[PDB]
Amino acid sequence: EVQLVESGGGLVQPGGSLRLSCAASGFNVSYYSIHWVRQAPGKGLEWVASISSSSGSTSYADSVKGRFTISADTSKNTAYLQMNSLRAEDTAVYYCARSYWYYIWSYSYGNAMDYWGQGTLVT
Amino acid sequence: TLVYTGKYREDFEIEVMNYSIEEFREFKTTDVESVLPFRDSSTPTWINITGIHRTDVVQRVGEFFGIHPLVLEDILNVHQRPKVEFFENYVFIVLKMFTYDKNLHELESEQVSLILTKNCVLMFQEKIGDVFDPVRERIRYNRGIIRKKRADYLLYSLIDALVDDYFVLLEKIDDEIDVLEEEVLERPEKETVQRTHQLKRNLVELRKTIWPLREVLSSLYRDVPPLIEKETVPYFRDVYDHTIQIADTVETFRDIVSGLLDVYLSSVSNKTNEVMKVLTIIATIFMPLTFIAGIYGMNFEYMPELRWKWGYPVVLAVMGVIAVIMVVYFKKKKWL
Amino acid sequence: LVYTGKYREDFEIEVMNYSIEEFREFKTTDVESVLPFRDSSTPTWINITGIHRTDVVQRVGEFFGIHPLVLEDILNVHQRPKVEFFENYVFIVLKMFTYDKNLHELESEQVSLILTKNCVLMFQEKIGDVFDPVRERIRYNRGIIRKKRADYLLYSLIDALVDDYFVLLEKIDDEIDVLEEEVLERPEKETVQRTHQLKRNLVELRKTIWPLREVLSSLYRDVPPLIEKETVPYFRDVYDHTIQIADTVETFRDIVSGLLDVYLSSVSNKTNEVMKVLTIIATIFMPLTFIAGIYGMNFEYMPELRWKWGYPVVLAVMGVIAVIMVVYFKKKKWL
Amino acid sequence: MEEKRLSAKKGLPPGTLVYTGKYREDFEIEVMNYSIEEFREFKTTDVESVLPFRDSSTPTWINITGIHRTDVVQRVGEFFGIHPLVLEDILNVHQRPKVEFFENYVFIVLKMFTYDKNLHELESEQVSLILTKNCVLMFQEKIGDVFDPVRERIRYNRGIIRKKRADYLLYSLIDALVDDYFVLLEKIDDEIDVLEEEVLERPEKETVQRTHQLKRNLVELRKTIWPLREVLSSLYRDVPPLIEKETVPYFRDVYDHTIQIADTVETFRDIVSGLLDVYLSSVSNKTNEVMKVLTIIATIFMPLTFIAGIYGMNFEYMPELRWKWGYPVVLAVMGVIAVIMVVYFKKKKWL
Amino acid sequence: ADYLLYSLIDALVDDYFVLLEKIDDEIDVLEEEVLERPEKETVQRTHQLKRNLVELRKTIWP
Amino acid sequence: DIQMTQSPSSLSASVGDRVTITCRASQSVSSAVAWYQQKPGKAPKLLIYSASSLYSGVPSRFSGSRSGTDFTLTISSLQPEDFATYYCQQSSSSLITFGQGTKVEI
Ligand SMILES: [Mg+2]
Repeated sequence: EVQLVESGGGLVQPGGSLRLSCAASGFNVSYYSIHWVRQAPGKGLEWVASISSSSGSTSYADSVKGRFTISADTSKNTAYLQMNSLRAEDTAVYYCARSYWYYIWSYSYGNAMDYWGQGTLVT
Repeated sequence: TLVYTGKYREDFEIEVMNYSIEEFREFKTTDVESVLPFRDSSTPTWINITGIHRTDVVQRVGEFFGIHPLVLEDILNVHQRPKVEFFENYVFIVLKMFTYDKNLHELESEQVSLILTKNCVLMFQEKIGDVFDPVRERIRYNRGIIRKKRADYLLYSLIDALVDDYFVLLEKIDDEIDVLEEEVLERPEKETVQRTHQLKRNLVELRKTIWPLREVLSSLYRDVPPLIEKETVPYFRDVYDHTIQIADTVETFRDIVSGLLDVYLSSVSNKTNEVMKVLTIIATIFMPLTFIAGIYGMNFEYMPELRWKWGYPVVLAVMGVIAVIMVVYFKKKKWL
Repeated sequence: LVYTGKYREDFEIEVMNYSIEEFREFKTTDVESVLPFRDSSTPTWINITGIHRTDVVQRVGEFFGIHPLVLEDILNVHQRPKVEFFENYVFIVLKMFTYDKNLHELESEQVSLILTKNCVLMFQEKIGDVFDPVRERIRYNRGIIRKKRADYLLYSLIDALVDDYFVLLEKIDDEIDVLEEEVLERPEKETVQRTHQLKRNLVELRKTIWPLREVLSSLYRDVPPLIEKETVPYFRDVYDHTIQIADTVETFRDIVSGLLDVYLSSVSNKTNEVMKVLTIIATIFMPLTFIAGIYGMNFEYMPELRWKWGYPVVLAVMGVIAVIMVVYFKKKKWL
Repeated sequence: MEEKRLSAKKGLPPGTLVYTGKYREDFEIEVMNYSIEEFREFKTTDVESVLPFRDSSTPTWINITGIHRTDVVQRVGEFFGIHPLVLEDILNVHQRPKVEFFENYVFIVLKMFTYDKNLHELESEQVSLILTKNCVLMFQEKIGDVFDPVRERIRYNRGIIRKKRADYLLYSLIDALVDDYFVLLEKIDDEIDVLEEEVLERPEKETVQRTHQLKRNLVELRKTIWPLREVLSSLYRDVPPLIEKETVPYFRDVYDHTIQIADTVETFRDIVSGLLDVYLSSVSNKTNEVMKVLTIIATIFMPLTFIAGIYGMNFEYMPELRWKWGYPVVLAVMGVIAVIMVVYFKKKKWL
Repeated sequence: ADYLLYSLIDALVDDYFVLLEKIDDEIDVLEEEVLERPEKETVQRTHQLKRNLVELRKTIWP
Repeated sequence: DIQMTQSPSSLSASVGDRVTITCRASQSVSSAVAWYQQKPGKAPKLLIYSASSLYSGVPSRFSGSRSGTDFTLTISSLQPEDFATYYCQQSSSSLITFGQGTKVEI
């Protein structure tokens, strides 16, 4: 029932700007945190950004900090990833994932990404 | 009067910052008179005296800023519970930093006194090395909201950095607990017992430090004296809840570590039983054989000791018979 | 009335007047100054040292018009701490302890607190107390002790007692450090003597902390007209301090119990290792003892009549047996 | 849970009330009727001499000592309206402390303890209290109780007891009980002191009999004090209509005392559990010394006997080929190895 | 609905009684085993049962 | 920043065997380590969180453990469906970091 669908991929000229959107179904983005995970062609997974819709708090990877901008729309139940100053090193498959917080100790917490979107291609 | 109690007299240093909305300056000096007139600037300041062994500098800054000698001797004292004092012109707080070594398991403490006066914060430290680097980077790199607020927000940022270091020490202890639990699970030894006791004492010392810290932050976010300003109260509530987290974690860690060693302690003298098993089986099997070897080893030539039936094979046969009987009698009640 | 205390070494009368304007201290060994202080408007602190000379106690009791029952209770020593409320005054009974090096004992001497009008009366049998911080605060004009009334003086005295408890547990922690080192690498009988003595001392402190909590709660709840309000949070803070002290005492008890348990492990670990040494020696020398016994025979018809290097062969057999025994020991981790 | 009813006993006829304890020597009835102005005392043996005190307009304290006489218990209960099951509870001393609230009275079961030095045994006497109208009925088991301070307070008009009603009398009696409990625990503290000294110095076999006796006594004390704490909490919080709601804070004070006593009992249990372990440690130390002796002689001799048997050999060929008169050489070798072994043992401090 | 709250809480207390019966059975088996043949498994079970009892009392008093 | 070294970079084994992948963290990550299986051309699938807890719907073949700072993922008995790329993640910090990936191939 829980589904994540990405859109906004495709070819973009280097130094341009692109906007990825992630439609969420089966859950409300206001209750979960939404992640963007990047996989270069023939390379391992790389975390990009996370958004907590209710709080509005964001976190960006060092690679894309300053350039990228994550956001979510509570009314549309979708998450967005504004990508600016794109370079040839940024071409990869972009994934949209839903995570939940779990509990280790009173001081430490973690999160695990249950549901992933099929991904999009950005060059 | 005005005597230094701590053991840190290695070095002295002053590290002063001054930051505003658009103008920022930071300089390190060695003369107490240079950093004196900073109390009157509306720009928030941060005076840091790194060596408190030199009582002259502490006395000079106390007399110049007009703080009573009682808080000065409180600053000098190191064997003090963390506490906060409120007055008309300045608020005096006492904290304690911590340090852990992964190679050798010991925990070291160091007292830091915080004083807030108008747009100035005074921080007295015993030795070089602190946990306030993130606040320094936030000052020097145009980030956060540190330079848009007063000295109360600086007090917040320092205390928040301290509790963050507490979380880091908790992470290190978490790793130690996991490793020690695995060891005690499969490698019980005297060194493990000593390490467990050291962890217990470190944890109880941490807890004894934790309670006054929570008291201080509670008094900070609830008393709300006019010098702290009501804008920064929710931040102090946040770090109060962080202290709550720290206390809960140390409670759980103490429980785990104290409960680790009970089974191993009670599972002693069961090994003594195994040493019994071995010592008794060899004794019982081998004393009779040497005994009857001595019996037939009597040297007076008048025994029926002639060739007769082959003496050595018969003796070896009865050796085997006695040994087999001894083995058969044993293991009846699950020996060996 | 009959005296019960065991301290009669010294006597002293100590009174103090402090207020917003200025403070004056009076020291004397006679009662020529204590009597007029009752009518003083400013709050005052009357400290009496030594209940052995009951003349002064009964004189100040009759002067203040207090019931002889509280006089007897002040003269009493082995009574359990408690408080009594009266219309004109409040009766409060407390305890305090100390600790010294080379002597591991707990001694308790009573302090009886009488608060009435604007004067506070405290009775102590022996010279020496822990009310130094409040006296220093009064003298050097610190805090809000001068601006408030006698109820704040009572609160400050109780808080000073709490600070005394904190420093006493600090000293006990030092003793725990010493005993931990001794248990770690000096196991003897004096070790358990000291450990169990200190464990029982922690027991006594835990038993002590409960009536103090009870009397603090009694002050917290009723709020008699003698108390002039705006001090309830202070009593609540002292209550929280007592809770913290109790939990710290519990942790100290746990630490010393663990020390005792590890001592009893090291004992019988010694027996295990001694038995190990004896058993390894026995099982590596009794087989070869039997072997040497076999050949030490002398039969008329006996084998190996003449074989070259028979003694070297026997020595090789002994070496093989020793090697296999040592291999078994290395397998078992006994040595 | 179930409507109250007399139980059926196999060995007794259906309507039988039986005294369950073991004391049958003393019987007396003592009354202290008192008011604000006048009080009266008289001990008696006639039970009809105390019955007309049911309808007194002033507080009265009937104290029946000796409940082996089921006659007096049954007669008083029938005259005062006490239900037969409550009489069965009074006569049954193999019981735990409890409080029961009825429409017309309150029924309480309590326990007094006496600890005897030089014969380490703890004894229990059950006392039952019935508070009704203006009376307090006390059914004791034998002579000797803890209520002398209450008696002298009534006699000599000290305190505020005569200004109040029978509920304050029930207060006074329970408070005296709890004070004696404090006395009992200090006596047990002294016994722990002497037992600890003995087990640290001279660990005999009878000392562990004493430790187990102390442990069992402390278990009995806990099993008694916990229901007493529940009784005091119920008297403080459930506030039956027989207490006038003005004496409740006093019951709160007694409840706090019960809290303290229970805490002390638990801590004493911990101390005794530690003492047993210390005894085992001492005995293992003695056994360890015996081990050290056995091991050192075995180590320094048995290999030498092996070597002697190695040279105590009969052969036709001499592979030893003795040179330079080597019998003293072998003696010196054994002496040297023995000296080395004893030096090693001294280094390990076994000797 | 308050009576429904009662019904649920009473069911909870009843299953605590059932649990107590089970724990009594375990104590019985453990004491027979530890008095007939003591090993490391027996003492491990004893300590685990003691920890379980501590958890039960810390639950039952609140 | 947390660096996680997931070794070996590749693995060769047949069905029914027991294969383990370890993962070392640069410094202290408490227990927030998760494992993912990514068959080629598809999205990753969560196998284990908290370093030892199976996600729902995952077969009991996979297991995880932690001994201090190194985290091991173990398959009791392989299957034809178990040949994929396995990733190591830490969630101790707000900046999530992955491992380079281990491929299980015949
Ligand atoms: Mg011989």
